[PDB]
Amino acid sequence: MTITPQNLIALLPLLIVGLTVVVVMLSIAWRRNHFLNATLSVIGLNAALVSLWFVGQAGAMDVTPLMRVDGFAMLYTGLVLLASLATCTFAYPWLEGYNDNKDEFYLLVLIAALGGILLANANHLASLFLGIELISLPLFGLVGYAFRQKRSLEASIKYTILSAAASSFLLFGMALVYAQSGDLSFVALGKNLGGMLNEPLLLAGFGLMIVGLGFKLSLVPFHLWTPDVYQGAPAPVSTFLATASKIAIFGVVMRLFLYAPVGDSEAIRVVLAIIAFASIIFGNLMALSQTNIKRLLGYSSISHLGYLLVALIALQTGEMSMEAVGVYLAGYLFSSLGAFGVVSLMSSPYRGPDADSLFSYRGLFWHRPILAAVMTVMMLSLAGIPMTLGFIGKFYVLAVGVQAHLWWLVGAVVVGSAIGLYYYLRVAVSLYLHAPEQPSNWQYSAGGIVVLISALLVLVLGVWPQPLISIVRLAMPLM
Amino acid sequence: MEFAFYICGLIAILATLRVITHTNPVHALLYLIISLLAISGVFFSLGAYFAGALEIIVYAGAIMVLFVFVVMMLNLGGSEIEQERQWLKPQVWIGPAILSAIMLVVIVYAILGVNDQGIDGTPISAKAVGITLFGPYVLAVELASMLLLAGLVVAFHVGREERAGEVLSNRKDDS
Amino acid sequence: MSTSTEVIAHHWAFAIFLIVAIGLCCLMLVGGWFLGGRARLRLSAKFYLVAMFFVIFDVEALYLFAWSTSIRESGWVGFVEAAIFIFVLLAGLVYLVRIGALDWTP
Amino acid sequence: WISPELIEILLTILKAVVILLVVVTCGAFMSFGERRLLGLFGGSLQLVADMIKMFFKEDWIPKFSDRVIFTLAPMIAFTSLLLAFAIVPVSPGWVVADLNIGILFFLMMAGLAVYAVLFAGWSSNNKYSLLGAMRASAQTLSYEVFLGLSLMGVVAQAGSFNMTDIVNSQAHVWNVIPQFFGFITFAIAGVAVCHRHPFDQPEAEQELADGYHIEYSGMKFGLFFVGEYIGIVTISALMVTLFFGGWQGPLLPPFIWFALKTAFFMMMFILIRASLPRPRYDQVMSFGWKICLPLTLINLLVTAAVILWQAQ
Amino acid sequence: MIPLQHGLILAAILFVLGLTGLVIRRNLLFMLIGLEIMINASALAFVVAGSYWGQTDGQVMYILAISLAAAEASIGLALLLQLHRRRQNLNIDSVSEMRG
Repeated sequence: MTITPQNLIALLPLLIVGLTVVVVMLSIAWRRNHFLNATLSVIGLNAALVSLWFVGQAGAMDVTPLMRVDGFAMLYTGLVLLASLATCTFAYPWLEGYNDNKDEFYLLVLIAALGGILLANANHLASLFLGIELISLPLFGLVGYAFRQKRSLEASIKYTILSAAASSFLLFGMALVYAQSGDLSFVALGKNLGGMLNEPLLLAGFGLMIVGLGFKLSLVPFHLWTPDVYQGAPAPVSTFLATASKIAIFGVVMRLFLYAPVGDSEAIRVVLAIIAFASIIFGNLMALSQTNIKRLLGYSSISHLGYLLVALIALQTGEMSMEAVGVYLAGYLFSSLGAFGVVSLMSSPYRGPDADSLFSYRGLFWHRPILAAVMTVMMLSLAGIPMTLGFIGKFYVLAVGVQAHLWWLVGAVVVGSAIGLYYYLRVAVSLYLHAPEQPSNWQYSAGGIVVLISALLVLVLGVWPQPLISIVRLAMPLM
Repeated sequence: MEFAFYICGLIAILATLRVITHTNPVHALLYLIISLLAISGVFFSLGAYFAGALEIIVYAGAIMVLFVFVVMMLNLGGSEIEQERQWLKPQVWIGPAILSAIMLVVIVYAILGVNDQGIDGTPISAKAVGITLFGPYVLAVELASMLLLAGLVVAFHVGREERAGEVLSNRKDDS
Repeated sequence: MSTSTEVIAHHWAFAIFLIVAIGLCCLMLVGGWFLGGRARLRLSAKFYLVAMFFVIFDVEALYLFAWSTSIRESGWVGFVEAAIFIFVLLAGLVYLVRIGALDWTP
Repeated sequence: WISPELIEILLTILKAVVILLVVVTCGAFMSFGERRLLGLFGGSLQLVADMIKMFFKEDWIPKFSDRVIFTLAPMIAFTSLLLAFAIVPVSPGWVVADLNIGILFFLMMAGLAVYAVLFAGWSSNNKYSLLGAMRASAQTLSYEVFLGLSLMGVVAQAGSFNMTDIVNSQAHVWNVIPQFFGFITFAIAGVAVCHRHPFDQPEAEQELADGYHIEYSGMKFGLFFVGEYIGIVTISALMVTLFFGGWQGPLLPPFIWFALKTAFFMMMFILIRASLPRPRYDQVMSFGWKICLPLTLINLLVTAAVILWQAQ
Repeated sequence: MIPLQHGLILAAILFVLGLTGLVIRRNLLFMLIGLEIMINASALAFVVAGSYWGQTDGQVMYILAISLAAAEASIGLALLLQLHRRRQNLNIDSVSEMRG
């Protein structure tokens, strides 16, 4: 299928992020300026957001067999751009005290944002594979950006090896499902079958795809990469791989499971039920004895992705699961954004590789009280506690689980949340205690007001969640 | 031409088996080179001429070149691991091979039972791959170009010396 | 195919050419061996950099390998996408020139 | 058991052995000519005498080295660029490889050619020869990166990989005049991949590096030498059949025309050897990236534009 | 002429042997070698699947697979030589400072 120049308006965030990639590249080549490159990157992301509004002026299109653009793609695309904007604003004070080159960070953030936009727009197996690799490889750059430090190099090694293994597993799985069904589009993955939906070859290929995707979504037992990668990587990198990567990969996973008729199978659903059950229980139990905030947030990402998966199980029955996942993903995005923003602001600047990159959350209120208030607001939001948007997402996933009679999974969600709030408000209280022992830059203030708007947004959308539901239900994809 | 496919597959399996259980890595890379050559012969036997051409042009012509570059570059001979011979012991070799054999058994149980029209002739020319690659796959080639650009940028950022000279010692943490 | 009685002759000629070149080299080495009578450190990262440039630009070249066959079957839209492909390729290339990864300077 | 099909396939086998023997003989004749017309700035039996000497010498296997890759590197350096010649047509009915991927096979052989230098450097237990092999491999990679694009110029002008399609698309105009940039880039890349005189001894600018040709003796070094020369003559044959008229001429027979143009390229190679001095390593890298790769990319873009402008 | 089952079995065997070499081997270079074996097996499976249906999408997926293989093999080798320049050993069990 050729590309009509009516379809050119639908590609606009993708093309603007690519154009700002090449403009940032030529600006690095010409001048090697830090502030100018960061300004060009954030200007490109903001132009991508306003061009996403211009996409919203147009309709929902199917450009190529690779790409379909609609409200689903629009919403998670905008989430990807705003997460990348937050990553850049958190990373500029971190990169201010960096010795080596400090603009390939922005180039890789832009490229991984472009891959996330592709994953949101992905309506094909090739587009899914290319998007997850376009998320993975700039993440290899971002995690191992401080390669002089021991822990960042270790995290980069672990992430690279395990993600290469997952990419090969997913590639073999899509090879098997392409050998079974002679098409690579999502909608044609089970059209030839029809009581004979449980073909062993298609089921094995989708199981290998489940392995390769549940690595990225930190689903058990492909979850052991998570705390090491969260701890070793820089804090803005941890922010980006917590919000944007998991949001884009879960969005393309849901579009795959919605468009393909293999989601009606009673074996894939049961396997994902077991995976979500064990993921919620294991992540919530494994964050219990944690004193490092980044490892604890990695296990929290495991548990929240288990909540996402139990929301995904009732996709074919409740008809509200996509809305619930949109609301929960917005809440999780803003909560992790605020928490990792406080982490990045306290861990800024880099201060060399020999220094210890420990957050030391105890006693945070007594020198920077606003960051402590934002962090305890995020800990309330991530725990499924009201006046916060995380409780709205928790209510939505509980309604989704109880609507399709997922009683084991609903009990798992309840038990895991009761386990989780222990360490959640343990951290939220410990940041108000007394520490034994222990700033004015305008972009540090920019990161502070970014996490301040994040806290205001989660509080307002916890006490008044109707606009988020209205803009999520308006972004209804093709059914 | 099915006999050539069978011979190429058998020697590819044998070559990668000797890759897994070899001591020094230069002969392992040589066996992997002949394994890629056998995989290219398999590609030619199935009518995928462009696939085998890209296999020896790039996979056996650029990737193994990079591996041999690194091996001869940092002067690794497999030392301080080849004196252990830990992979020639039952307690290390029995377990994961049993797990992978269980994976192989279940996945080839999944392979069987599928209907089979069989591999036919009519080889896929590179012209049709060019039509499809720049037809419905415009975004594929542009975003793969950006993927290769990102990989180039990362490995330049990580794998640059920042020192001087074409001979450097293995100093701890580069002073 | 093994039934068109001319391309099968070309296949036989190609295989015999390969096996007899290999046999000629083997017999030349055999004649060299039989006849005559008897009687830490590390290189760099710039070699890795140039080899990585080779492989990355080689894949970005194989894309043009595939494009050059269907250059007239595809229309001007194919020319536009190949033009922006070559443009971002040259942008990365001039990035490598201007940063200094592409120079030796002994 | 005589049948016409068996007669035809046996004649094709005989033609394949004949073209193999004549390309080995013409590579050796290039060696003899490079000895002859360099000194002025029958005698052909000195070639046979030298071959007799190299046959009747004691071989060396270094006691610290490994046999298989030390004896397999000359195998690569000989046969890779030897089977690179199988794709080249010399006549309407004297080709041995009429496969669909007519020049990608040469790209496979050129990619495999660097393993000879790499294996020589690793097997030769000598860090200086290892460093020289590193430099030579870096040179041939940095100069073979644009070989494919310089050939995609001709492929884009013709539309297919097959060499018969190239020489039939050159029926009205030869490809040297529309693509001269592709011609010079392909010539430079063919010289550098073959490790000819201007891109020879990259260890000359350093004294911690020695050539990879050392530590070989007798028939292995001889195989390296004749492999380099069959590589340069098959690069000459590829250049004439891809830019000049492949077996095309007014009155002389097509194989006679192809041999005459190939030898014309051989004397041109002798001349550019005699004229241009050796550059050092830094402009070699700087040229082979900065001037060579953007120029062939721009050449591909311009040839795409002109073949799509006159699209009828 | 050739069943699809034999080619898919060959690809599965190569993938399984690559996984075995990825797990049983401490040397990170050998782990990257096993990773390239697994990527090659997946690309071979895609090529067989494309050739069975007579479609060129399998070769497109092969091209994407080898592009990823090239880029992330460069990634792994850059990280490997960084590991060699910092800790002076390519052992992968030694780099285990980050534990649960």
